[PDB]
Amino acid sequence: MEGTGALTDYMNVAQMTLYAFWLFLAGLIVYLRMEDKREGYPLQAEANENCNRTPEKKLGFPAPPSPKVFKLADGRSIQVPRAEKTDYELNTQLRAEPTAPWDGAPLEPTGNPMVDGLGPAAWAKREDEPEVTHGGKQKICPLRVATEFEVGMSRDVARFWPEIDPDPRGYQVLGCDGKVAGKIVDIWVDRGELRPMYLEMDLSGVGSSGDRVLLPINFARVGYDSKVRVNAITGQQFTDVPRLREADRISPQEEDFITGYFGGGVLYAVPGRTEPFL
Amino acid sequence: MWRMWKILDYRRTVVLAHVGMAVLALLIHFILLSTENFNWLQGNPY
Amino acid sequence: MWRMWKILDYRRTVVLAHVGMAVLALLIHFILLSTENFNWLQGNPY
Amino acid sequence: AMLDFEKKYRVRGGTLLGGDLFDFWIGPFYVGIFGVLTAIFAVLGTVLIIYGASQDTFNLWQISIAPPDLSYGLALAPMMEGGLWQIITVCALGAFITWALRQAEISKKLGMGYHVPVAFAVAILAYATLVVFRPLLMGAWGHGFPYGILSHLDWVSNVGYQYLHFHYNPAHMLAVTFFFTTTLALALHGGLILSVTNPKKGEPVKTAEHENTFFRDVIGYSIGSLGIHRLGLFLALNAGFWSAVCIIISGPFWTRGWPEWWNWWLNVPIWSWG
Amino acid sequence: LTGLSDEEAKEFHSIFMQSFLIFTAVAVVAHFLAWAWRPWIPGAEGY
Amino acid sequence: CERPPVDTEQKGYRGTGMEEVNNPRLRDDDLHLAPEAADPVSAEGPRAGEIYQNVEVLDDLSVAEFTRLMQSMTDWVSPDEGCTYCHDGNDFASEELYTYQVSRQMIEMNRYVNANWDSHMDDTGVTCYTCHRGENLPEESWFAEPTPDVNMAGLGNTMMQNLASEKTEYTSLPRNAFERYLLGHDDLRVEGDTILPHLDEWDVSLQDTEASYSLMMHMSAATGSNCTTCHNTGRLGQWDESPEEREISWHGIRMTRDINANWIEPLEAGQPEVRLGPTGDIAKVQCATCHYGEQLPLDGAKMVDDYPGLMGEEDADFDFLQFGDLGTDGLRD
Amino acid sequence: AEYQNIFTRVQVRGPTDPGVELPAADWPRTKGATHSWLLGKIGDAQVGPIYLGTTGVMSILFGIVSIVIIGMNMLASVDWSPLEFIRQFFWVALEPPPPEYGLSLPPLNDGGWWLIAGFTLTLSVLLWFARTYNRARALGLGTHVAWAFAAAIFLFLAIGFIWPVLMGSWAKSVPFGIFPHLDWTTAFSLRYGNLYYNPFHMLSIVFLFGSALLFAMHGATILAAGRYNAEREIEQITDRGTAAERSALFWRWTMGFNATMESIHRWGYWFAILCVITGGIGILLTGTVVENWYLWGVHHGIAPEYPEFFTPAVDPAA
Amino acid sequence: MWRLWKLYDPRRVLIGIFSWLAVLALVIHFILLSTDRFNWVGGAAV
Ligand code: BCL
Ligand SMILES: CC[C@H]1c2cc3[nH]c4c(c3C)C(=O)[C@H](C(=O)OC)c4c3nc(cc4[nH]c(cc(n2)[C@@H]1C)c(C(C)=O)c4C)[C@@H](C)[C@@H]3CCC(=O)OC/C=C(/C)CCC[C@H](C)CCC[C@H](C)CCCC(C)C
Ligand SMILES: CC[C@H]1c2cc3[nH]c4c(c3C)C(=O)[C@H](C(=O)OC)c4c3nc(cc4[nH]c(cc(n2)[C@@H]1C)c(C(C)=O)c4C)[C@@H](C)[C@@H]3CCC(=O)OC/C=C(/C)CCC[C@H](C)CCC[C@H](C)CCCC(C)C
Ligand SMILES: COC(C)(C)C/C=C/C(C)=C/C=C/C(C)=C/C=C/C(C)=C/C=C\C=C(C)\C=C\C=C(C)\C=C\C=C(C)\C=C\CC(C)(C)OC
Ligand code: HEC
Ligand SMILES: [Fe+3]
Ligand SMILES: [Mg+2]
Repeated sequence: MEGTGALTDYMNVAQMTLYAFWLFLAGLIVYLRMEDKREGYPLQAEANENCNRTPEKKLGFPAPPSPKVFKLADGRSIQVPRAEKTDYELNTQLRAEPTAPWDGAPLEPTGNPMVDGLGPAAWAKREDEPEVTHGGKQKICPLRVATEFEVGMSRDVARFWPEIDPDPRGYQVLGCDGKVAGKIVDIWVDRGELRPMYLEMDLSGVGSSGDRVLLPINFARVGYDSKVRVNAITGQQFTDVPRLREADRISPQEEDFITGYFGGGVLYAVPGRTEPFL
Repeated sequence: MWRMWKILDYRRTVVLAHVGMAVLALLIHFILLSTENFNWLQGNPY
Repeated sequence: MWRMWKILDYRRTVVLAHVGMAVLALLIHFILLSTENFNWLQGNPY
Repeated sequence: AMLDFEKKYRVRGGTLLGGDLFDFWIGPFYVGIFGVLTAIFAVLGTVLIIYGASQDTFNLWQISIAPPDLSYGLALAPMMEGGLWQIITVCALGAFITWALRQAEISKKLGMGYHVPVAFAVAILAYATLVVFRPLLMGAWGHGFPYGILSHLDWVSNVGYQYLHFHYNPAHMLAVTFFFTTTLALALHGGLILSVTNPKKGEPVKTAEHENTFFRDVIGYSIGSLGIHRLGLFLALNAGFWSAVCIIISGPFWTRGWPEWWNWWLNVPIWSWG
Repeated sequence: LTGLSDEEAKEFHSIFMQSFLIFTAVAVVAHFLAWAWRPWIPGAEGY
Repeated sequence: CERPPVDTEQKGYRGTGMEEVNNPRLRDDDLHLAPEAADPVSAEGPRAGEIYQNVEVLDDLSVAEFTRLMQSMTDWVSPDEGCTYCHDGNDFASEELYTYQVSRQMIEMNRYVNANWDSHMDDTGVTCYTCHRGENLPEESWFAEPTPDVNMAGLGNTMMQNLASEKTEYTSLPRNAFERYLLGHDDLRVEGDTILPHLDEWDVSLQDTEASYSLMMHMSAATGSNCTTCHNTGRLGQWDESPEEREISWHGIRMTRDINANWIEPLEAGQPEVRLGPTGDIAKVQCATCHYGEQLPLDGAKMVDDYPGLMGEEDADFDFLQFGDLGTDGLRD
Repeated sequence: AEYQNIFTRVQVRGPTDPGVELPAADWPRTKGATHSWLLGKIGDAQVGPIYLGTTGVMSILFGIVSIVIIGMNMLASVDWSPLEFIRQFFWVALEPPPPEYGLSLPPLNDGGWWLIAGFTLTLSVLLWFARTYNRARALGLGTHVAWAFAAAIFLFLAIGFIWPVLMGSWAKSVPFGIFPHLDWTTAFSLRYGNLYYNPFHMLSIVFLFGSALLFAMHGATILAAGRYNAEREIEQITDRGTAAERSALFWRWTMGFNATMESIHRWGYWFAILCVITGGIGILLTGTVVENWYLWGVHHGIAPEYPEFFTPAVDPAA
Repeated sequence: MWRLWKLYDPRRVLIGIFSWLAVLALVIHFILLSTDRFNWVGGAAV
């Protein structure tokens, strides 16, 4: 093999350039893998997983990097992984019992998994202070306090063809079994993404007309018949949806509480959802 | 027929008319250039 | 006309002129270089 | 070992089949019934591939499990004349289908939608187009691509040149556009998230208002944090879908040179000009 | 409606039409020079 | 759009992707039907060279065989005109019509390629019907690309490319491939024979690659083939990785070049202006002129063994390597 | 029957957003911003405003000149016929200089217009890189988007400028046309022996296919976890919610390993730019240090060998 | 026509007018370059 690019009897420039990239790619994969381990590491190796019968921390390969510091706009510095989120996860006592004593066995919830926070009903530990926008306004807020927002992107579409630009205020909320839980009384909007995040609804169908509860927009099927259908939970289960600490504000922790509860209905809303087809 | 401006937005209609007539005027002048008998710059016999 | 600067922003107009003339000066010099009669580096007979 | 927040999620249920019998984890992997099936299919296919390597060559690039001849039609071939390829093909289809079904069980157990298994089904559809649908329409399993790192590149080359210029394939043009657009969208989305959460050193982490402002400043439109993930999935899935279309119409629905397909455009009465 | 008043709009229009007129006057001379160099309207026999 | 069923034939090893896919509904089934040969005419008596006056090519035929060839040639190139297409009135021995002078050259060419180009046509040969198919002009000829003078300071110079043309099979590839390789003898090879570059030994441009690509597009569609029938496109320049059709088509390029340069072009001066092309040239032979989209012209019907007189003598100076490949002895001026 | 998070059902329209305020040295944004119902179904409905700065305006001017030069040469190539321009729209191009001119300046109608169009287009993308760079800095963001764009420019400059200069001729560069530049792409592979055998072309495809794979995975994961507000990825990075946990757990339980909400964007970022970086490098290698990629593949033992199926052709001129 | 400047921002009109003039003049000069008769840098005889 002769000609330009030859390095030896067998090696050439295009071959060595390729091995230079293999070295760079291997280093990059190590870097990317280390970036993957900034949340959830080191791994908690529970007692049943080891012959020594004692909980251990596992790093894995590559080992997790040094903690990352995020500067926040309000004037705080948060170190990732967060101490209090890990501390909460390794201190809470789950209301669930593993089906078998060996490691890898699934947990069987003891109480009500939807309110206890198991599996799809689980919530993360988040800050209890409601988020704010860059300007300084409340980030997620109902339309009553955020009067600059109107429902419907186009007035003409919402007026003449309201089916494809709906205004779900005043609609009825139906559970997964058709139970009429209540009626939407407000829409919560995110001032940062300009989207409806939740549908506030009274519990008149299953509780009082003055009890307010939040239905996440991604758990709600807003139909063309002035109905909102919630396949996640039963109409009666709306009564246990977590309530807001303040009637006009919602915190990141509260958002996880509410979305966790509705997500719990994927497996636990009705008997048989947790069972296989055959 | 001055009532047309109660229906069509005059400010947008005027801008769209100029852009639209710009495209058309270029289009027609270009069509004439492509022809043998009306390419004035080429000056073919008529 | 001095009143042009109460309609057009002088700060932006100066920048637009400079970047605008940069494009035009580069284009014209390149066109002349891409001709036989005016490529001063090639030095073809005139 | 488990992630420090993983414990509260490892619950029972959400399976499609198998139920409590296979509902457990081995290390980080969820098993399920389809995990046993996908492991059986994967090992069986890989070991059969390695056996096919043993009969030809162990060079990693030169290993090739070739489909049977077109003369065999849709019949199952002898093992060393394309039958091994046919067995591995059904194993690979079984492995891929059980993989997506396993993701459905994991999606249900976590309360997530079935977007990931459905998006992967588009990839399975493209693969099934290559080895089942197109071979079926043309009438022989030999039209499938060989199972080899370098041999299947020669298959793509020759099949593309069977139509003398595969760049002129209209569905291929659309599919490539989606492929190029999705990596442009990925670079933009990946960069934008990193730019916000890793700003110039010293500055605080920016908000979603900065994200919208940045792309409206650059190109005048911002699709939003929800729109970009819809757009990314849309572009990637259309890239997968139109890839299947471009290859399915190459031979069953078009036997001539792909540039000749554009003769309809050249004969439109509006702009014939002759 | 823009901020400009009737006096402001009338003053802009007067200067605009003058400025447009001077622009067209220069182009008219440029076309006279171009015509003196090589005319662009062929006869029946072409050029 | 097309639809199944489609006819498939494997051209390479299984899994290489080398196959031919054909649509049976596209075949004309009549353009490729060879005419029924005339009955075997008795060969006896004096030769047509002495009985007839102005006979130069068909001297060794008998009178009965001469008449049989004339009737067959009439039904091959001009069945709707008859004898008066090449012969004026009651003066059959008059060489005045241009079609007569062209057809005399055509007979010599037909005899020449039938005898010397077995490296491409093997035992099939050709016939007046092979190109003409019962028409005065073959429907698959080509004219040289116009060479419009350029401004060199203007705009829009298409350097023989960037226009959808039927010559390039509706690509933007160079439209002058026929002139370069089927009338000229430009090198078709684009790939280097070495692993590493030798720019002073092999620096073929991408314009020449597209010109070669343009000719290959024609060679595929003109014969009903594709890249795979003559190539393993994964290893394109390897002859041992290519089917024998590549070797046969190699001689087809040189045979087509031989026909145009030596037999067709010398007929340009006598051709009428109505027959000439935009540049002023005579219509030239391409691959489709004999194949008409089929790998075997006229379904491979060997109908030149029934017609002695269309077979010449094997030229002793024929090499098939003297048409631009290491030599230009077989090409004219 | 569940909300699939494919189209936004309920929309809310506030006042049009002027944007985050810039330092008092940037040009004012445009004052035209509207809301589109159709674009609100997919994502953010607001169209505009757009920033026009020094580099932004200059990039448009260079880009317009490039497009005018290309368009006028295309229109002149079809004899100024708009009808033939539409008919030949995919086939027309601005052709590069022929090989005889090498790297010198060719006449206008013999590749000169191509070189001017290529020069101004290069200037416009370079200025657009600076425009993207400055917009990120003006808002106090990282310059990841600009450097991802710079990686794209590298392939753009490698294909069209760097590699032709290394080859010593502008003729090897790519014409400004739709089907003609596809012809260049194919002729490139034909000329240098099946670019499938270029290892960096293989790698560039790995990251191209891996980018579509990653965005399919990530886009579906975020949409599947949209019930838990996963699309709010900044909040999920600084304050890990259950959406980030479920997304990470979904892939960990599937394939044994997982990223974070922040780290998946690093994976997608690097896959996108490696596709274009390796592609540029592979284009630089061919013709310069490798003549025939198939013969190079045979030399390194990667080309498969097939058993006999036909009678091999023999070169008559060999 | 003086009311036209109350309708549209005069700054935006001038930018639109000037941008059109620059584009159109660039196109017209290029058309002349394409012709043999009016290509001044080509130095073509009549
Ligand atoms: C027969 C054809 C050959 C082939 C010949 C080539 C050639 C030649 C090249 C590739 C290249 C690539 N090939 Mg290939 N390729 C083949 C078969 C394939 C197959 C397949 C399944 O068969 C696939 C998936 C690919 C995929 C790829 C990519 C990995 C790579 C292109 C990356 C890219 O995104 O560029 C697209 C992105 C850019 C070009 C950068 C864009 C950025 C710039 C700045 C955009 C500016 C926009 C501008 C301002 C817009 C206005 C301009 C005016 C309007 C004019 N090839 C076969 C073997 N391929 C490229 C490569 O990287 O090689 C290694 C390349 O040069
Ligand atoms: C359709 C849009 C894009 C897409 C989407 C997509 N891919 C996906 C998903 C999605 C949404 C997943 O959820 C799933 C996943 O889990 O990814 C991590 C996956 C996935 N996409 C993968 C690969 C992949 N995707 C590709 C493409 C694409 N994927 C598209 C561009 C390609 C290409 C273009 O080549 C590849 C190689 C895997 C990493 C993973 C699914 C893995 C899987 O099912 O593994 C099962 C277990 C095995 C070990 C497989 C064994 C199979 C056989 C028994 C043996 C091998 C047979 C095979 C035919 C050999 C072929 C070899 C030669 C071709 C060299
Ligand atoms: C990681 C590699 C991938 C990638 C990445 C990438 N591309 C990028 C970026 C990134 C990260 C940007 O930030 C940048 C961008 O702006 O993205 C939105 C861009 C970009 N990638 C683009 C294209 C592009 N990217 C491609 C590919 C890829 N991009 C890769 C797959 C391709 C392909 C496949 O060929 C193309 C064509 C652009 C859309 C943009 C860069 C924009 C640019 O350079 O702008 C200047 C260039 C010009 C030609 C100027 C045009 C000017 C207009 C014609 C003016 C119009 C007239 C008038 C002003 C309008 C108003 C009319 C009046 C009448 C009112
Ligand atoms: C008539 O038309 C009007 C005016 C009405 C408007 C219409 C415009 C139209 C229709 C435009 C159409 C444009 C199209 C279809 C363009 C297609 C473009 C494509 C597909 C391009 C694809 C690839 C092209 C590439 C990659 C080109 C790369 C070229 C490069 C990188 C050139 C670099 C050149 C340089 C840097 C020059 C340097 C000059 C120096 C000084 C260095 O030389 C000495
Ligand atoms: C292909 C290789 C051919 C064979 C074999 C024969 N002919 Fe031909 N012929 C061929 C071409 C390409 C042309 C030119 C077509 C055009 O458009 O100009 C011709 C022309 C003639 C003509 C003249 C027709 C005319 O101008 O009116 C005649 C009379 C003719 N050919 C007769 C002819 C005969 C008798 C043949 C058999 C012996 C014959 N041709 C063979 C291509 C080919
Ligand atoms: Fe994301
Ligand atoms: Mg070309």
